[PDB]
Amino acid sequence: MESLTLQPIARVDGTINLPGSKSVSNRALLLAALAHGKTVLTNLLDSDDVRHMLNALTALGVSYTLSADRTRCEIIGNGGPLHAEGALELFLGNAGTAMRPLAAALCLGSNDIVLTGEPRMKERPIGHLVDALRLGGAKITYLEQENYPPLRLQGGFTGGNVDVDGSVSSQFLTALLMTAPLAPEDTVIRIKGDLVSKPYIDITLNLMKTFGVEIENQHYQQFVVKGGQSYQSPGTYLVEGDASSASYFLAAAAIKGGTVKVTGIGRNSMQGDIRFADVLEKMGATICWGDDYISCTRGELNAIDMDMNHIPDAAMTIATAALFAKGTTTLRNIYNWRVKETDRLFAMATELRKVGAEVEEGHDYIRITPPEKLNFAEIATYNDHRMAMCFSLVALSDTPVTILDPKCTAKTFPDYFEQLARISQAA
Ligand SMILES: C[C@@](O[C@@H]1CC(C(=O)O)=C[C@@H](OP(=O)(O)O)[C@H]1O)(C(=O)O)P(=O)(O)O
Repeated sequence: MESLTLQPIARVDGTINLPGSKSVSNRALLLAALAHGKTVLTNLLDSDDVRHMLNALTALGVSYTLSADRTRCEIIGNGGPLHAEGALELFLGNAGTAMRPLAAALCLGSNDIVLTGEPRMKERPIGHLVDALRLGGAKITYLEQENYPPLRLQGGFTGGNVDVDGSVSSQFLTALLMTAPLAPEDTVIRIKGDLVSKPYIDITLNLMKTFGVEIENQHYQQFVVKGGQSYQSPGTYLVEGDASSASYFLAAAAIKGGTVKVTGIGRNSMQGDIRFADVLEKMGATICWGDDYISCTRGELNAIDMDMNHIPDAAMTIATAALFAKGTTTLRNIYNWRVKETDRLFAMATELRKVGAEVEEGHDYIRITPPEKLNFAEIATYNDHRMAMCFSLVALSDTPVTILDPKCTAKTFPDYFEQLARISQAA
């Protein structure tokens, strides 16, 4: 069991050029692969999740080249649905943005492909997506547990009236939206009830439009898609910096700055996590917005009680930042924290208590009362990149913290600790 011990950080200040957005990167790679023409992506993220997508595209026959730092990618579009037979197995690690979108996209036409991944991926739900794809004609078989990967996809999605449950993951609707335009028949996607993580749907629609496709969004309750479309290369495309990755550094300044500026995202960003900055501001930090940067300057830090459904991932950063706030913080409407890399409500509560906090683990919320002073703990990270990055903030105090399996940050941010060190100052 590898580990990293962070010594106390007296102050943070500086500028971080953000790694590319994982959400945008994997969507752009899949659309570029399906599109006609050559797409040149820049500021692409090099992380495990993107590498698994690139490996899947390679296995499917897509041609592409990567620059030395793997942030520039020239993709030769396939000019239509991707194909493979012989129950070709695509190993997708822990990448939800590869598993959910490919589960739908590979249902176009005929195919015989198996999607699988790390053990935890076999415990992340996908039944709502499979249910929807089958209504549209796809043949899908669960090879292990019903409602979870691995899946054997044998094609057949032609379109039509499709209902989809949007209460557990926005990724199921995202997958359907990207796939439907290429189906031969028109599709009407009806959302059964609630829709969580709504901002991610906006990311998907923004990407689809860049690649030449638009659909009719009826107040997010129903989406009308015309079939027989084709994605088209947008030429050169700049991937936004990752707003979720940015949360750690902006939070660090709110706790111990100084001023930390993150570049690559700004007021015009399509990512919902830029709204994390609004939460820091509500807590007492100062935020500055630019066209290509967001910065945070230390002010004060007061507890908040907020519904965080719109920023589920960045919300985790508020849970550890809460250790430094005055009062009890409550984060609500975050049930799906339980069905991701790990059950994050259980993990976050468990690890927060280890450093001294009093924590109520609610079914779909978490209440955190900070201790007068933090204590040392060896933090378990549950194979979850965000647990490692969130708990790195514990070192913005008088106590060191040891993070187990620090390399798990590579899912989305291989250079995380070097970047945190870059803004860490002794004086
Ligand atoms: C969980 C994850 O990030 C997810 C990425 C994502 C997207 O569409 O890009 C939407 C959200 O899932 P949901 O709330 O709609 O289910 C994020 O939490 C991560 O980075 O941990 P993953 O990409 O593994 O699903």
